[PDB]
Amino acid sequence: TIKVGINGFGRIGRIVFRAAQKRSDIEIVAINDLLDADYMAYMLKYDSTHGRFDGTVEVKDGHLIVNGKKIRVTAERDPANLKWDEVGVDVVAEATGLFLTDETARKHITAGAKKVVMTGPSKDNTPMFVKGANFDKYAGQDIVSNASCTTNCLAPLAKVINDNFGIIEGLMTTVHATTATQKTVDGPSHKDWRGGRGASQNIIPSSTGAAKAVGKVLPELNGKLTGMAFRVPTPNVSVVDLTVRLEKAATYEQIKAAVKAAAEGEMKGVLGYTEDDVVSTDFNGEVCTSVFDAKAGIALNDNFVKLVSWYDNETGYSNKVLDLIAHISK
Repeated sequence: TIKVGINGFGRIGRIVFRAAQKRSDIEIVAINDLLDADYMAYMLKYDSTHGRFDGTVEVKDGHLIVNGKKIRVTAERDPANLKWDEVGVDVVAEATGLFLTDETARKHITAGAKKVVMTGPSKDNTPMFVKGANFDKYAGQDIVSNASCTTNCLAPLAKVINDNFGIIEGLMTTVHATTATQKTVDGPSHKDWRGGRGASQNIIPSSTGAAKAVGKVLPELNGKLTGMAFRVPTPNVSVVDLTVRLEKAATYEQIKAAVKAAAEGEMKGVLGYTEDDVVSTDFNGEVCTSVFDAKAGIALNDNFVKLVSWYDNETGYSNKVLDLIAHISK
C-alpha cells in the first residue's frame, strides 16, 4: 500500500485523513503539525461540519492509534527535518499552504519522501492536475499540485461543455462557504481588507484565480475563462455559477443530456448530475468534485447559458487529493 505522511492538520489535512480510512490502496502513517497528539486526536474525533469520526481514536506514548494502526506525530517547523523515511513514507500530502513552490516542497524529498502532492495551487510552475481534466497528462514528476477546490469543480464541467459545444468565452462566480482564513468579527486582514470583515454577517466579494487556472489543466481553454467569488455565512459547500457563450447551438436539454452522459460515463465519480430540488447542505460530504444542478441553471438562448454546479469544498477536493496520490504511485 502507499504510505502517506500529512504535513498540516488543518481542514484539508483532517478531511484527507478521514477519507483515507475507507481506502485500501493508501494508509496514513504520519502527521506533522504544531499540535500535541491528544489535540490531534480531539480534532479528528469531533468535527462540527462532518460529525464524529467513524472509527476509534486513542493516544498512547505521543502517537495516535487510529483504527488500531499506529500514527507518528511530530512537530517540526522545518520540513527538511521530518525523517519521512523512518516511517517509510512514499508520498507527502503537503497541506500547510506554506510550501507551494518546488524549492519549499522539495525538502520533503530531502527528508526521505519520494513524491509530494500540494493540496493547493502551486505558486511556481509546479504542474497542476485535476481529475477528469488531465490526470492522464501526468509524466512521472516527483512534485505535483491538485489545484484548488474551485478549479476541481469548474474544470470537469468546463471540459464537458467545451468538448460538446465549444466555449467561446466564460465568466464564473463561486458562491463560497466561509473558510478558516476569514474572521468571526471585523478584524485585521491586510492583503485582503474585505476578507477581514465578520464572516457570519456579510456577503464578501473575493478574488479567485480558479477560472484562469482551468487554462493550466485544459490548455484549450487558456484565455477563455475568468471569475470572482462571494464568501457567504455557511460553514461548508460552495457552488459554481458559470456563464458561457457557445460555438455550437445547444438547447438546455442538450446541455443537461451531455453532462448526464459524462457523469455516468468518462467522468463517473468526478462529475455528478442531479435534477432534484437540492440545496447546499445536500452535498455536505459529497465525494464528486462537481455536481451539476440541472434545474437551477438557465439559458437565455441556444448560445448563452448559465450553469450551476455544487461542490463540498472540503470533502470532494480531499478525496481527489487521495486520487492523485494513487495516480502518481501507479
